[PDB]
Amino acid sequence: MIAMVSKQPRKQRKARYAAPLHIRQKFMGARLSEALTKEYGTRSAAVITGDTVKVMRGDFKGTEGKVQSVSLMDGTITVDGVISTKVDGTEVPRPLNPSNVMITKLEMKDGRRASSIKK
Amino acid sequence: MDTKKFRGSRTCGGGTHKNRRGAGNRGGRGKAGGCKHHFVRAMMRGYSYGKHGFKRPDEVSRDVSIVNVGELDELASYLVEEGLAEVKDGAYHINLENLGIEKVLGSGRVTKNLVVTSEEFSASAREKIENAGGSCIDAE
Amino acid sequence: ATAKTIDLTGKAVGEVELPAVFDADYRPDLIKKAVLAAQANRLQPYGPRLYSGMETSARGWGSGRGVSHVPRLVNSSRAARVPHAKGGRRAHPPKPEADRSEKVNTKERRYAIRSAIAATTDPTLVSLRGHIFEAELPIVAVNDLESLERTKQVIEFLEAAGLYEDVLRAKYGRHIRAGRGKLRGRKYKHKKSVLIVAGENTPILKAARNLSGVDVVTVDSLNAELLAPGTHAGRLTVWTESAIGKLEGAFQ
Amino acid sequence: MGKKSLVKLTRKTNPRIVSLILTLKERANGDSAPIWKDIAKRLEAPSRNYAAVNISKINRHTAEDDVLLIPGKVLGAGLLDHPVTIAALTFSDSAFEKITEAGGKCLSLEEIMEANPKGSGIRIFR
RNA sequence: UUAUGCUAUCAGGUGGAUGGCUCGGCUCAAGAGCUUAUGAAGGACGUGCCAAGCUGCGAUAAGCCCGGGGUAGGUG
RNA sequence: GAGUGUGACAGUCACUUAGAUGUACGCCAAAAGACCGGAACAUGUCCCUGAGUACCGUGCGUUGGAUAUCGUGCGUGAAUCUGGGGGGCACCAACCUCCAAAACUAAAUACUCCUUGAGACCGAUAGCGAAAUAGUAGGGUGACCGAACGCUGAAAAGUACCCCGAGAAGGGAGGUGCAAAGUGCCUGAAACCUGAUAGUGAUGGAACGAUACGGCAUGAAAGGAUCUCUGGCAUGAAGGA
RNA sequence: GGUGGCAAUGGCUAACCUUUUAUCUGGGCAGCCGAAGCGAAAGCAACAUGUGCGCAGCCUUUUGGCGAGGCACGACGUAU
Repeated sequence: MIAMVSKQPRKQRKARYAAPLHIRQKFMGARLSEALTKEYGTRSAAVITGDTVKVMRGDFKGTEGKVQSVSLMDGTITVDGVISTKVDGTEVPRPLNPSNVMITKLEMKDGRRASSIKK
Repeated sequence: MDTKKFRGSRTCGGGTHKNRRGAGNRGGRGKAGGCKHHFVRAMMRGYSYGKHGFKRPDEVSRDVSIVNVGELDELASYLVEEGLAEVKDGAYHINLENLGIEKVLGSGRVTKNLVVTSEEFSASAREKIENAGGSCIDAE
Repeated sequence: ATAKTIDLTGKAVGEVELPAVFDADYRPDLIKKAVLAAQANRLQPYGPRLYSGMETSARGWGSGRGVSHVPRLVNSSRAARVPHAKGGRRAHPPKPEADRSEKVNTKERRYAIRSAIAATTDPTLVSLRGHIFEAELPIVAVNDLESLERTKQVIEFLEAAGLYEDVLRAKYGRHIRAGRGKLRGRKYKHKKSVLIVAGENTPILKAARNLSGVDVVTVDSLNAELLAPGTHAGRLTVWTESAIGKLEGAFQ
Repeated sequence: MGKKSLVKLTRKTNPRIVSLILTLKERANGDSAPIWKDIAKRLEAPSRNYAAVNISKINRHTAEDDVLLIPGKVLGAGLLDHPVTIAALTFSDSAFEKITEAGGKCLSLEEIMEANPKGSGIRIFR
């Protein structure tokens, strides 16, 4: 969150860079699918490790997979199937920005998830 | 000065670079030297040595606001139309207290019946007003 | 002399006699003075700190060492405090105590404002100043424009009046500028499109606010820089009935 | 209109003044009337020395139905007993009121040029 | 095959200018404005699994407890 | 439709924004109650109303304060409503004005450690000394003086395996990546240094060039195509065999 | 100085208020300058043109006339 109090690039980027962890949680937001947005009443939600998302920008547009990992400090997610093959030949996962993906299936093992997404 | 036009001139209009150093290139600071080497400059600029006369206290000394009879005559109709004067059967009745003038002076012409009340009048103003058909009134 | 008045659908539904503010001669020099004065009064003090480059105790070595006579650090040969030394003070920097405010007499400022208002009526000046429109100037709108509360309503009015093309050109000609302004926060170079003038504070001020290039103000908040952006007169303006009525002695 | 005249014109900032200078020189050409070129040179002269003529000078030096050309502003100090037509660059409000009440006309240089292009009978006041 | 050299360009090294970017600085405006013997500010020393500096902390030592917001990651 | 992030320029991808919500402890706070109490006049051989104080002499500082600022060292030193002080030298008189020598008292005002905002400000030799493991490294016994150093890439995908090499150096080969950009890694100028190419060169004279004419090299783009070369013809100023 | 606003019925506001975040709009006549000078002061206090020449411009018989501004007098206020 950064209000129109400060329209200065220095203050916006400082706020993003020194955002606390509870604010970096909100940086993991991604667009919900049409069904999910209709059945939740919100347009976006935070990507969580486990739920299925479709990558819609980058080299891996259209791939659906489960979030393997989430780094809040990096602001990145790790999705099943989104990998870079390294000079060894072994496959490392390529971190993605959550704004480049779209949630298609939500993980609902946590009862707090509904109010987490909205309200 | 125009710094841009002197970009590239070196001395920047000062002549030799030994000019434009300090107060030595002006002969001292401020209006100094008015007795020795800036004597003629002090004559020209009015900074000559000497005292003259005496001052009276501001609490007793007063200047009087003035107005000439010519001015009164040729803007009397404006005064009546604006409210500071009135026409009583042909005579312009003017009171200087609400105008802010305490002495009427006698410069100009008086062409109309003018009844002027003031704290003081010049003699020529007196005769001009009385020959114009008007009158002069003293402020008690 | 007289201007037709257009309803929200854009059709002339009456006449209004323009006040004497509209037959004022064209004074680009005074418009330039007014705009420059407003910009200068908006300007903001700045400058280096008090002793920047100067909080050293450096003193010169003197002659007899093969080095310049500049002040040096007391325990090194590094030069200090002089405007041609690295880390030295700026010679003749901006001063925060400098006064950049400009004065323009009220009479000539109002004369310039009236000149700009009259320039808003000439089609040639407005089109030469960059605006794209197909209406007949000046554009006076009935007061019901002031009561509409949504951007969609404003869009409907502008399309019915043949003014939305200038809003669109402003929107698509908004462009990221070149240079340090981007870092300082002036990322975009914005165009000016339409000046709506209302009789008083009404919903239209908020409804037309978000339109690209559009300014919506009241007669009280009307000034030279609004009527002549960049010191250039010929601004495309929508007057309301209340605004025309209130402009009777606005600057006379 | 050589380099000096063009320097003066470019120096002037009032478009009304510029157009007046150009049209005055054009009319001095076409009509063969040196009055317009003289007025043009007076307007090309520095603006700090424009005519500021009071009503008193006009009243002193004018007669009934006198045609006056003031290369500058008319001010309103003094009285005007007789009606006189005055073409000036500008007028004070009091000057306008006084001339109108006295019965003269307060016209502009363009209007006087359109009224009589030859300038016959017009007398210049500074 | 004229060496040692000279002049110009080109390739490369060194170097870190230029350009672009910048979480920093500076100035102005609006707020807000005391604290410590119930031991302050400041300093020393210690404190991390691998930890030397800074930062935080004080032998309960990059930390412990309670309430609220936040919710799936965290371990400056 | 302020802006910032997101693999290149985003109102509609994300955070936001406009606008609404909520908020513990606190802070202000109206209705309504409890309490000491306030204000006029008449009468007057009545009582009280600030002491080393006010004033003054002299010395000094300070002040625009001038014989007429304020301070205080020494000396001196009153009066009590029928009274006392002031009205820019002193005194006399008239008139006007006040009541000191005891005490408190919000607001309007100053400032910027700190919070927020903004900026015709600087953009890494600039801007704070410090874009900081910066009052640090370092210097001085000390008071104190005081630096330099930003940037890989979209993602480490931070080069597998092989050969040489004493090698956990390095090189070669081979890969990754749109691009090596290969870790003090964006761009990568000049000085300086290494090599190549063009010209010249061991009989040669020096402000390192300008101009004209030649040799050699180059002359792809951005320069010319009645343009370049070589001639003829017509007209040809000054001049003129 | 160049360019402008207004103009003897003159010009401009300062602080400050109005900001709805420094702009801006509308107020704000306190004050300053101009409007009468001379004189140390007390004090007193002047031409709304009496005359001549004359540029531009206009008229004209091309020689003259009128002639703003300008120039030269005359007159007057005050100090000596």
